[PDB]
Amino acid sequence: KKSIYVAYTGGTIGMQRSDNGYIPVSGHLQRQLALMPEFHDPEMPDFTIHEYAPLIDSSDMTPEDWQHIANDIQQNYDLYDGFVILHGTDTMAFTASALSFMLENLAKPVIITGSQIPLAEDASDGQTNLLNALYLAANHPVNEVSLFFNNQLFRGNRTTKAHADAFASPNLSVLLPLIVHRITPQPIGVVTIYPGISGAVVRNFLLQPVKALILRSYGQKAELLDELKNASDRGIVVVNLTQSISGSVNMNALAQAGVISGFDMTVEAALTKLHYLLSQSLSPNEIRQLMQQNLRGELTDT
Amino acid sequence: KKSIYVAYTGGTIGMQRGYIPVSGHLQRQLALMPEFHDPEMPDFTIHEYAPLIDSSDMTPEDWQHIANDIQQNYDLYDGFVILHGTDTMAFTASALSFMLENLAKPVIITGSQIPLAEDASDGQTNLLNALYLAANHPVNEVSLFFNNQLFRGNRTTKAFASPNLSVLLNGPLIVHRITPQPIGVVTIYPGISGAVVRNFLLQPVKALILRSYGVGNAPQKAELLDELKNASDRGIVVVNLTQSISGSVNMNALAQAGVISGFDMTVEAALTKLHYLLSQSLSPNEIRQLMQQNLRGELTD
Ligand SMILES: [Ca+2]
Ligand SMILES: [Ca+2]
Repeated sequence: KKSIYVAYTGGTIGMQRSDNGYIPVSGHLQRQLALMPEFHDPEMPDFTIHEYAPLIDSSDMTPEDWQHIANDIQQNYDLYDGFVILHGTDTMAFTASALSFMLENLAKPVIITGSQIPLAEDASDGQTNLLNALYLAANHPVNEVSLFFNNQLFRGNRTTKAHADAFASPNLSVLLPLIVHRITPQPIGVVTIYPGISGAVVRNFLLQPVKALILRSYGQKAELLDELKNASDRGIVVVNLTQSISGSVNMNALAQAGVISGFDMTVEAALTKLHYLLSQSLSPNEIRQLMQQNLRGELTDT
Repeated sequence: KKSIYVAYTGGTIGMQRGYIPVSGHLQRQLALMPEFHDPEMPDFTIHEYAPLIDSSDMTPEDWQHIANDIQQNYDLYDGFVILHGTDTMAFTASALSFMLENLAKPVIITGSQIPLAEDASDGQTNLLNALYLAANHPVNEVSLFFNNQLFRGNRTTKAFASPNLSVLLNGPLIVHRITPQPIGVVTIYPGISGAVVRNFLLQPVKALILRSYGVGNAPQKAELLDELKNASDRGIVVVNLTQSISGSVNMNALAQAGVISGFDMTVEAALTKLHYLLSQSLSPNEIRQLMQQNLRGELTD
């Protein structure tokens, strides 16, 4: 019989309504699930919940949090058949992409999910999200980092926020020895190019401490290309995402200024992948070459 | 019979195969295509810009050139179709919406990936529909026509969608100026440093569009809020667009750092609207108030 580890890392799913808003209550999630027979059906896997203290606030969390989640998966990896990571919904897709890069040789399912409402409340998708995540982690395993929301299973490093209040992978079809790499915060600019953006503005985006820049550009101004080439000549890694809802960069003026294509990668995959590559002992050229390679299913280059 | 002005400002639709511009090519081809002369279709006049504008190398001065050309012809035609390169069409469509106050004739922006000549071109269909709609199914607004749909110009986002409005299908025209403006458009991500956000806000930045998490969430991260508050203290307008494909900002630590909501505006609408309001000699507070008002159909309050 399958057994699933559930990491309650943070998010509203396990919290309680007060008048001053949602508040954390130690062990509340498991006490509420003990009252919910759907979770104890003989078709369902066994599962255990561990709670992080303090809970990670997903709107104010760092790459050190990604590391702590990955270390927790690694510690439990051999004891369970699969892993569900409960998380705040607003940066869930960043956590999912980061974990995809950090967990090399992953051969068990890892499903990130959460809910905006405490899971006992009428309007909460908490119960349905956790039930499906548990069931999918046990029985229909894709040995990857996946994300479960709005009733679908997405590939983790292909999901992007898709409504304000909330997930899509616009560039991939929905799905339905463990090595952990180190990751640390990195100074990365993610900027949107628009008509007439000035040299002075772009120059400022490239000041220290920036080590890399993600450009979201259109589906050749001398002063823009000059600043980008100068940045690449001092080792700044510049990645172009043809920032539209869906589709790919096909790179060339940008190429000649040292910009590399991010192909159809989401902002979440590019940002987490640069954190991953900059945190290893790689040179700018090695990072440029690896950013363009499909490392974990995040990008299509034929 | 309605008369439609067609400004071929640029884009592949009027070129030859790769793709080279050929003076008069579009008009010679359209005179040969009988569907353009059916009795349901308007009369039309083509003006080819010389030189053509490259849509990937445009500035707000190009927006103003197109607005001036509409203004110059306004009283001579019943409607306007603007042919444009597809990659910044939605920026031009939004910018014109703010510049053309009390517009009482249709303006439809369109274009195509492939020359209108070629068998596999949506050129023909895009221009047939634009001409027919400009004449016959007039909304007096700046609209954009692509992928067989008519969008509100300041609600379309990149190959076009208006994710926050359904597809469409007192004065004379008063024309306002838009000039280039130093605007930062940046995406917050987990752990983004104070030092990187400080850089986005250095002189000469006059306004910042913040693309942040969910229904307006940005970290309670002190170092981010400090930089955003310092920008508000200097009269830098910071506008929060809540990162998802679709839906609205609902504001609050960001409000306390002086950030205002951009509600459900597209990045194109917010960026062109800041260009517009910074060009009109208004104070930071008047720009914060007008950013949040629905001026031209761009936002749901
Ligand atoms: Ca002209
Ligand atoms: Ca005033």
